[PDB]
Amino acid sequence: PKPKIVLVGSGMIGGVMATLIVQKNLGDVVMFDVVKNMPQGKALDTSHSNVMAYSNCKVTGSNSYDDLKGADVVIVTAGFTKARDDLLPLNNKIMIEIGGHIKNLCPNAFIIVVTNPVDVMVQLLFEHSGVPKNKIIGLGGVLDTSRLKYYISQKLNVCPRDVNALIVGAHGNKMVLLKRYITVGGIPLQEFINNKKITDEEVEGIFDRTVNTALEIVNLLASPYVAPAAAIIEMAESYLKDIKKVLVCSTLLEGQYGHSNIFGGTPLVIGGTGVEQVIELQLNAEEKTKFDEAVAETKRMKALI
Amino acid sequence: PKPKIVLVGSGMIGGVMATLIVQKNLGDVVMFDVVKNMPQGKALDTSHSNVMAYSNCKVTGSNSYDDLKGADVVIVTAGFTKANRDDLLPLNNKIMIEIGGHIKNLCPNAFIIVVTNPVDVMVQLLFEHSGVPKNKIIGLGGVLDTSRLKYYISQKLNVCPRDVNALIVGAHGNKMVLLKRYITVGGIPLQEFINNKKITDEEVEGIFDRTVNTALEIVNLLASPYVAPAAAIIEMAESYLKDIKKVLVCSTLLEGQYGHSNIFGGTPLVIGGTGVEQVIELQLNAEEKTKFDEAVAETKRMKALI
Amino acid sequence: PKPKIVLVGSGMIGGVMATLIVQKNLGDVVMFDVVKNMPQGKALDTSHSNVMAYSNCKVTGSNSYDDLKGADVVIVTAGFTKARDDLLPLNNKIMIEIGGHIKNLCPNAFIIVVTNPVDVMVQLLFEHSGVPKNKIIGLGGVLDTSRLKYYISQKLNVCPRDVNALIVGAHGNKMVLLKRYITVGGIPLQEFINNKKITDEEVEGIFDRTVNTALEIVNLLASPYVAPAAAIIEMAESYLKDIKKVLVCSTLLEGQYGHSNIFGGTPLVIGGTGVEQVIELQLNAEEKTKFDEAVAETKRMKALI
Amino acid sequence: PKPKIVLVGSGMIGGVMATLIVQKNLGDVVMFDVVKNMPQGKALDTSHSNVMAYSNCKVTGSNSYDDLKGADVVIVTAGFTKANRDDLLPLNNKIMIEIGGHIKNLCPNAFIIVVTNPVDVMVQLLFEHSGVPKNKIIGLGGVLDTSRLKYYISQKLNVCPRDVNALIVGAHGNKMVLLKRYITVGGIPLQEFINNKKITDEEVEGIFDRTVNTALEIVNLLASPYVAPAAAIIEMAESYLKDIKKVLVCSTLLEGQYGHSNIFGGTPLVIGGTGVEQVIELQLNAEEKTKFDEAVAETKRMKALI
Repeated sequence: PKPKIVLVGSGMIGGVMATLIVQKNLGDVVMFDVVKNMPQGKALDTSHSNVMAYSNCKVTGSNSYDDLKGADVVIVTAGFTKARDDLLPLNNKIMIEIGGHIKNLCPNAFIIVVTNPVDVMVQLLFEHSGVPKNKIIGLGGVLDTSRLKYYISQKLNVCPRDVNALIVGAHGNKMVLLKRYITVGGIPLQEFINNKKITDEEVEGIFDRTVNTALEIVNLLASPYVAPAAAIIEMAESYLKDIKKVLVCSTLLEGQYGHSNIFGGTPLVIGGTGVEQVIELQLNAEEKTKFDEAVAETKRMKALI
Repeated sequence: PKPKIVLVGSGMIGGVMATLIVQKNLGDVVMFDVVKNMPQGKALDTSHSNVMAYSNCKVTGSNSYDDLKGADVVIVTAGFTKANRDDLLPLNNKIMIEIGGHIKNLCPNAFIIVVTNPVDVMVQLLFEHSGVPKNKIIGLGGVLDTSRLKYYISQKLNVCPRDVNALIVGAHGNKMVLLKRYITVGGIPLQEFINNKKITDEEVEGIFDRTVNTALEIVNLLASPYVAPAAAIIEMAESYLKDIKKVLVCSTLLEGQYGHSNIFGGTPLVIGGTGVEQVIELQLNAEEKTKFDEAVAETKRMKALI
Repeated sequence: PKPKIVLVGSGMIGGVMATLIVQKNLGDVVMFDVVKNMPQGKALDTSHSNVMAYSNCKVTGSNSYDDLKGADVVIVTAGFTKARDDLLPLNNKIMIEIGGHIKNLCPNAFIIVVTNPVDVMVQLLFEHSGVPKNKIIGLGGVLDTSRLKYYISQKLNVCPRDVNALIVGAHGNKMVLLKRYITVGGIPLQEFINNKKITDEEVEGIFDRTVNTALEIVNLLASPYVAPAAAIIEMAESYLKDIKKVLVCSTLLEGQYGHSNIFGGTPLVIGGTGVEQVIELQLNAEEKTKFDEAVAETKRMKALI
Repeated sequence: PKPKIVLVGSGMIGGVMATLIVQKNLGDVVMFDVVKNMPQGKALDTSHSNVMAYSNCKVTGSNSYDDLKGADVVIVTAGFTKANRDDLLPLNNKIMIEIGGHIKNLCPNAFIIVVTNPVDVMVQLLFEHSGVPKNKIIGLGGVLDTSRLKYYISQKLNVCPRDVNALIVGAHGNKMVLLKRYITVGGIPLQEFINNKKITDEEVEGIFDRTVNTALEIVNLLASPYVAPAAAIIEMAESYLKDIKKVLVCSTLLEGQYGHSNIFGGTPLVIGGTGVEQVIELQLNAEEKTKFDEAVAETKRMKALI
């Protein structure tokens, strides 16, 4: 009746994901983790917030992969984040495990992968779970551009959502920031540079800040989880309510940008049947070079698993 | 304590405005009209929906301009729409004189959104008679017109309507300037979708003509536009009341931009807590600038007849 | 993929329903009516508001019952209101027409009837459409109590939703106002009478005002449309999102209150499967007497079809 | 223009508060704490979610009480919770003295919500050291406790959680008074469901114990709860900021009600635009009044140890 959202991974990102799912009355939630009491503690705390939010979403915790049965959405945040390339064979097992279960219990689910490096991890779980091309994507562009959009909006004093920006190729240090594609209220950013309301140095500074936003926060003695979770929930909500939002995520490339069996970030339309369109940007030569470097680094790491 | 929103005019647009204000819990509403029972009936009906909406907005009706007192937002839909069409301008001019007098006396610090058509003339008349500052009065135009264009495009490309961005400037009405160069989908230039054969240039020009004529398409179907107009006003009004600083295309006073002065015209603005916080001049090429000159010129033709 | 809501009747109530559906992104909308072009105009207007609402709901007009095909929710407001007892055989024939199509095109939909007298009509459409008891209900209690709730909240200066009240029996002049069941923020109304924050005379004034609110508004304007539409959408949203709200609605009585083979207003739970509970209030003898008068008047009108 | 909400304490509860404030576009957020850099990191993370939430709240971190300046809402979660628990009361008292000192100089006009436990003591201490009016400072308690009771009842009866109404008064903590007589489901007295055998009194008392112990149940599986407390505080704060006049059970100054004076205790109140607009004295029976008196007595015990 009501959709079943399984969070495979109940860390700080899953915590905020469960909170936002209840806030929006989006579906019943299973908080899975391999740690033994944490998800049931979080699920109990979170269940109570149904009262304050006027919702009726069940939130239960679990340590059994069997609770994936009948999942409509699976969100995978589980995986190692230290004790750097060294983690890839480890996270490669976790994807083999999860994919095995996905294949048996919820072969028909919509999968969002978050585990980093996401463009590698989403492909491994693609192959081991056997779900179709248009039912599995990785978080990346929505998060990266949310930072880029926000930093520009603060310089120009406009509402953050009114800045549009495109970040493609791959999530991470090789992300492709497409300066040509930035608009403010639908207006090309270059018009604001011409108007001296923002300088090219400031734009390149903001690009560097964007690329390093995860590390900026970690140095402040915290970690990014609120913005990633809201980004994940935006993609999941576009699926569950058939909104067909144009969102940049990591999807299977079958020729686009000149690359053919790797995952990369590109604008997509997320609708009720899943990925409904893959939109190939008409990049010029400089950008295709930076895109090719982004894909190349995805294949560097993929050859090491 | 809670903001006071006065709808000067309680027709179908004002009705949906009050309904949406209750849904969004935006503030107390006075539904004004010169007709004797219509606003009081609508307000009673609408007040009850606070229960379903989990809100606490008071909604009362009035036939007295004295209820403008202490208004924080004033929305003016009052005016004649028929009894060849320029003939209405002296009539609606006199209505703006009256409303402006009361605004000046009762809520001189209000934020004014004018809707009465032709809006680019009407918003200036009420600007002049009410004496409110330049940055506290605007006219509906771009949000409504572009909402149609965005929607018609979004359905052709099977994407979410809000993901289409478009600017329509100059004036609300037949001379609206449709800036094909500025249309994006998911932040992507529309021309890439034409290049990809996802939509043709002929289809885009059909959509432009459909947009320019959308009010008449609906009137011919034996209905009239009010839902989309009301939603557009509440978006503009919500950006002011909650200080969102949205970039919205509206009719504002031009003091040089595009080469025009002492006239109102549609251009992107930032609506924040202090009113209009920026007036954004698009860098139009020569042909777009020519069509903009025609829209303003048509606003000045009509303004000379009041 | 996305739910299909067919508004059978595109008058002033259907107008606000389509608006609120787009506002809440609840589903695609068909505005049906027998007046010919008017619904296509209203839907066109309404469709554009998707942009302001950040939703994606298709909104089309229709003059063909064939668009009931695959409807997930059908909301019936259509029917004669002039040109009294004499309208009942006419509106019966309309329910026969609608029921015939519901039976052939969307037999598995959730039906909400509004056409008055609702407790008669929802029974007639129940029998001609053949839908289960629990997939069809009539508007009444949610709308009537909203008036009672609002007026109490304004005297006590509290948030209208924080007043709770039950109005049962039938929609219309014989509605049963259960003074014993009124709470404010969960507190019995009697405690506010004792505190002299409201008097029994004022409560009884509010009772008459509630009973006469439809006719009060008709005299200033027309029949009410904003609040009925928000009430129908509250009931319809409870179905579509499996919220399991306790709402007072007109349902088939199979013994409760001592009545059978008739529809009457009583608290029920609306969830993903439709009516999930019918809650029989433990009324005292005097309330049970006033309930009998409401159903009795429902059957007198039903004998005149 | 836009409200300024200062979170004095940026732990796990404040984290969800900043998240929920951006989700609801309620105002700009200052995440204060004495632990250093950590709040600026959390604020940076949280700021970005403005994009997904369609809102415009500034979210910054701070380690300086000078950022209380111009606060419209102050929410106090800071305080010692470890390193018997009577031993923490003079410590957490001196923190209230510090916060109160700054409140008096920088934001004497704010609406204060105190959470530091034991809340009914701390909210009184902060009341006296800041000098804010009685109706501009309250403590978290009832909204949170009843959320558990409501949720569990609704899960046995299979109804929407919000449709259960219940009052829990006296004090936040182990002496909380669970008023079974006041429990309704969709406005129907709970007893009707017991009579109908849809839930037994025996199951109800299990739910009562579970509610009293929910904090400890979660602490053993995890830590102190943070999602529901933050949603509860934000419900109270939104009711203030949007003038909803919701009836919420919170800790307020008692000036005679229930037979008690110069003490704070949990009771239903109305939170509106001016703060506390009503204090509702439940007409408790003798045994309920006995349990209420015990809650205040335990608050007075701990207050005598500062």
